Amino acid sequence: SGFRKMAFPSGKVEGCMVQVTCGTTTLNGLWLDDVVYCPRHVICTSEDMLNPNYEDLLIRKSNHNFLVQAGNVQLRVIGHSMQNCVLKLKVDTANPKTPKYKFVRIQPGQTFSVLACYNGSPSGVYQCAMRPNFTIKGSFLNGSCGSVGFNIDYDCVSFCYMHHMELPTGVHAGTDLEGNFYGPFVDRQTAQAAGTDTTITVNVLAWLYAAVINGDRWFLNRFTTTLNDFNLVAMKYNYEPLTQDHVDILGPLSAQTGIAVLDMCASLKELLQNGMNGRTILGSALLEDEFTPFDVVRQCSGVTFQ
Amino acid sequence: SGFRKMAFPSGKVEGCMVQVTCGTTTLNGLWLDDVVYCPRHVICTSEDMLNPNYEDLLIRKSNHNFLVQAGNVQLRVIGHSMQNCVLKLKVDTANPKTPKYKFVRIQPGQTFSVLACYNGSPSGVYQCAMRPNFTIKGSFLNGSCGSVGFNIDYDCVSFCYMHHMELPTGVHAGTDLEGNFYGPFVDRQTAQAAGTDTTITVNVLAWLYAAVINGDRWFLNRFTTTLNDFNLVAMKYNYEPLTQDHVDILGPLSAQTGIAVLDMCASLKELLQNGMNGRTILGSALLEDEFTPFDVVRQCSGVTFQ
Ligand SMILES: *[C@](O)(C(N)=O)[C@H](C[C@@H]1CCNC1=O)NC(=O)[C@@H]1[C@@H]2[C@H](CN1C(=O)[C@@H](NC(=O)NC(C)(C)C)C(C)(C)C)C2(C)C
Ligand SMILES: *[C@](O)(C(N)=O)[C@H](C[C@@H]1CCNC1=O)NC(=O)[C@@H]1[C@@H]2[C@H](CN1C(=O)[C@@H](NC(=O)NC(C)(C)C)C(C)(C)C)C2(C)C
Ligand SMILES: [Cl-]
Repeated sequence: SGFRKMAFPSGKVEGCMVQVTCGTTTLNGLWLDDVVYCPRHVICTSEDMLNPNYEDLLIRKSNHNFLVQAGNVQLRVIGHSMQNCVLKLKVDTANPKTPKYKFVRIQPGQTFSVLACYNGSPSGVYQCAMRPNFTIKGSFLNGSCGSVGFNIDYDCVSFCYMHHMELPTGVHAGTDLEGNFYGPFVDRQTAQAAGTDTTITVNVLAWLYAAVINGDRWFLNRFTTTLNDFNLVAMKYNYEPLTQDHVDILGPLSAQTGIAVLDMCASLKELLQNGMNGRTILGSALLEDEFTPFDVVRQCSGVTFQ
Repeated sequence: SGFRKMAFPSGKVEGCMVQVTCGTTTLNGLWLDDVVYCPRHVICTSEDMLNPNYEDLLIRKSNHNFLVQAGNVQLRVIGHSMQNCVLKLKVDTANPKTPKYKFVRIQPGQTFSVLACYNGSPSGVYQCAMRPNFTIKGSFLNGSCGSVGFNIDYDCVSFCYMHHMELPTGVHAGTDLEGNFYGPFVDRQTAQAAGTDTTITVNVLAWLYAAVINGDRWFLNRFTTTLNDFNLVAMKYNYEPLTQDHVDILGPLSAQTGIAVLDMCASLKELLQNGMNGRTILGSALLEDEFTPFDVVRQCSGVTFQ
């Protein structure tokens, strides 16, 4: 028993982290086979960042201008190209610790593990969700750029996120590993609005199932609701619409607990309308929306990797 | 900016996890040099667990009775001994991935990372605190026994916790790596009372400093208090006494923010007496006590390892 925010084991990603320096800018790179991937603003001075011409800047750079370090060892750069917002540095050494890997573009509402790094050295690991407005609520200081987000499916690392920038109120934005931003952001230090964030309804329901599995049952009411009536109430509280796809995805937790999804929806409607009256669910005074149905099953069934 | 519950990177511990089986009981072991450490109840059937005679049970066991697997590879056991509540299995192969390591006995109020494992395979990593009543609030299913808790100081893994058992309400108890239980527990399936838990005052103050560093300043009041007057108020709310040692340990956060510890104590006294009035601190509706002053500094200064 017990329910914790749990990250994937980071060992397979730790072996891929390097330091990339170009003049006075140092940040992190991801070393897979004979390529290092890093944010392209490594080639910027502080002033460049206000309105960078990345092509004019990369044009003046030679391979030797990129100092890449894996622990002590300097890796020699033998080629460089820009793909959208990421630099690819070809190196003369293939990483011997390259795991099986994929580049994936994750969907809003899905979770991943972040391995926070400084100067190419891992600092810590934590789980976060891609918010409906394509930001994440991370922990990132100066030096963390190039830190990556990932999921593990048995032996395969799916890299989904590379860190680029911070937005108002300690929210974070970055790219997939093809250098395409999540959301309407550009890698320039100029005013840009994030859309308003919403609550990930399917994830709150997954977490209420986790609560029941753990014996926290006080919020279960005797009622049911229709999908349409549930969605009308939750829209008022800035919850995303629940879809039949979501109902189908909650199927395993529904079957394990014997609680129909629409019955759990009636219990959530009452929490939204009446609040929690000073009670906690799984130790929390607020409704949690950063556990997916698959995260709840994985954690409540003991799914392992490697 | 941003503040997350962050675990240590787990790579150095992942390389040490093995599976240990003796008849029908399988759980996890820690493989360091040519020794595997695991909970001694691996030698128990379900019935044995009600009142085990570990010596009578281990007496009937030969080296071959222990099946140890590191991934696919079977490791041959060449010796076995019991030290308090842990079995030490001598194996004919020293682990090539053994990191620099220490066995430490952590103090109540200190945090560590748990690498949750099933069948010798890592499942996930999360941070937790040794509670004042010598339990932890973990996430552990059947099969998780032998999972370890650790801290990393640059290159050195300090192993502090090995998982043995679950207590009423999904709280967890285990041993140091010399097999001595934290708290008044024995490895028997019979009634045992945990002492009442308390709130780790020094950790709540550390977290209020993290909030200020992140710009969440609404709870700062214009007052100060004495250590004695603070302790009289907090004792009512089941907070542990704050000591001068604690005041000294909060020194770095106090100096960084320019807020005297006793001024922050006056702000905590007002939160305890009046509550939060529906406001959040760092996204939480409750006061958090599982970040140490060192965890706040580490996370807010970007301390790395390896
Ligand atoms: C990254 O470059 C690194 N070296 O770590 C850094 C990471 C930042 C620093 C603070 N926390 C982080 O996550 N990224 C940047 O400095 C990027 C970089 C330049 C500005 N920038 C920002 O993150 C800024 N944000 C920003 O301007 N936000 C807007 C106004 C667009 C909403 C700032 C102010 C430094 C946090 C570029 C190329 C985007
Ligand atoms: C561990 O053996 C494993 N194989 O994973 C297992 C871990 C447990 C199972 C559920 N969650 C966990 O953390 N440990 C045990 O089964 C230990 C073992 C036998 C009983 N036991 C327990 O944890 C029990 N707890 C218990 O009896 N609690 C008291 C009454 C002492 C407060 C139980 C009921 C199975 C959870 C021994 C030797 C202690
Ligand atoms: Cl909360």
